[PDB]
Amino acid sequence: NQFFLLEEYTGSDYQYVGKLHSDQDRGDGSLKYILSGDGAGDLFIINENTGDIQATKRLDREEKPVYILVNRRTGRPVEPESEFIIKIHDINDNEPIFTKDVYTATVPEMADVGTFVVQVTATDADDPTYGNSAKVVYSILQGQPYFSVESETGIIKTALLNMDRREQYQVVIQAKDMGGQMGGLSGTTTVNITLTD
Amino acid sequence: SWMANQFFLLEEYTGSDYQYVGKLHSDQDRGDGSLKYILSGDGAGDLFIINENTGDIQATKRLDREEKPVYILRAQAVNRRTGRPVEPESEFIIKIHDINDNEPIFTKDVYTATVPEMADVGTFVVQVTATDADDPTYGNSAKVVYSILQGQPYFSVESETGIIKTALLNREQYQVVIQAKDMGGQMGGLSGTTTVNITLTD
Ligand SMILES: [Ca+2]
Ligand SMILES: [Ca+2]
Ligand SMILES: [Ca+2]
Ligand SMILES: [Ca+2]
Ligand SMILES: [Ca+2]
Ligand SMILES: [Ca+2]
Repeated sequence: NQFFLLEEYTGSDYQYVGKLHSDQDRGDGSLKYILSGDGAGDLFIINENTGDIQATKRLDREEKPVYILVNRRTGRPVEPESEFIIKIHDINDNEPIFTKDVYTATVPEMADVGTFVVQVTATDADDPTYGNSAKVVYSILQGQPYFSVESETGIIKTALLNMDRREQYQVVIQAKDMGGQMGGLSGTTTVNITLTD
Repeated sequence: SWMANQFFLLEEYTGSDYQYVGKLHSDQDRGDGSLKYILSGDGAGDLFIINENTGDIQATKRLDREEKPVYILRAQAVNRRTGRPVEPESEFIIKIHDINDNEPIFTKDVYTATVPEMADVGTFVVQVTATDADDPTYGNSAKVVYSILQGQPYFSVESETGIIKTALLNREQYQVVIQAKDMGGQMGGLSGTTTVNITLTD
């Protein structure tokens, strides 16, 4: 089977992970299931009779993504040393974060349109491999008209022909989750551009 | 016996691929081809597609939890050769996982309210309320945070309850706009506003 479990559970009762149902299981009370791992007794808790496993705390995926997982009368082991995947599933709950709070850049005065100024980057602590939670899109908030930024790549280019020293510009770039669709989390950075003479 | 796997998918999937939902499976299966899995119920056959050989369920459409949060389907497992069940036909649930795609909406659009003129600081005026269609079970996509956008020095709002209070110690009408926003303490998310009129008694 597969044992996922949604992160950041906000409620007050235990979280059902799933049950270990052996093909060796007879049907009656012939067997009992045993815990195997770190947290397996307080964090994860097992129903001895059935193999039902439940979690006991609210879990943050970003803090730990993955977890490592006999007869009632005799105790004779009919199963091998167990190990399953308890991978905490992902929700979008981390803001995109730029790699630098202030990017300092310069661009030649007599510059053609599309002239590279500086490239900005935002990491995203969420799962880039499930949903759009970490698909970040870059947009310009201040400095607009004079400069452009590539939605996907975060490359800032000059977007104006007639540009001579106003020597200085302050550009604000937004990064946003969910391929930029409304509802996504966002971060900003400021870019100080001086025109080189 | 049916293996008690879970069945889910994210809402509002923006990819031309079909989403994997889960695997129906039983003890009696032998990785053999001897079993035929059958899927019936609301959606089966067009909304939800099953591999009869492995028991893999896929979803075809982009779904919306706020429209419909859980689906009840029926699972069967029959012998190919004999045509007989190896498992009893059972209902099972497909859960639709949430994305933050609903704004907090205030109960009223205009909250007309009143409070005495000579009132002390922190005198309760009115409690505004916003609700959020998203899922309160996981994260903050549906936990709203109240904040004041207009009505400064004059008035205050309680962050988690939406109670408006007098913020002064010393005009008759006051236009106060309260904002509600999910994903508190985080930039982004979704927000809603409301106008609250305050007239002082004289
Ligand atoms: Ca988290
Ligand atoms: Ca994110
Ligand atoms: Ca996360
Ligand atoms: Ca929705
Ligand atoms: Ca939603
Ligand atoms: Ca929401």
